[PDB]
Amino acid sequence: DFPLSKEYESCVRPRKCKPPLKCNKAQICVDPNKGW
Repeated sequence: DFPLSKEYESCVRPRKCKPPLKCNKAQICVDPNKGW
């Protein structure tokens, strides 16, 4: 298992992005209320 990245960081699995940050098509960390 890999550690949780921070805001605006790679999310390429198995990598993950610590919440509430969510991963999108850009496989990156971006808050759900950022406007994406």
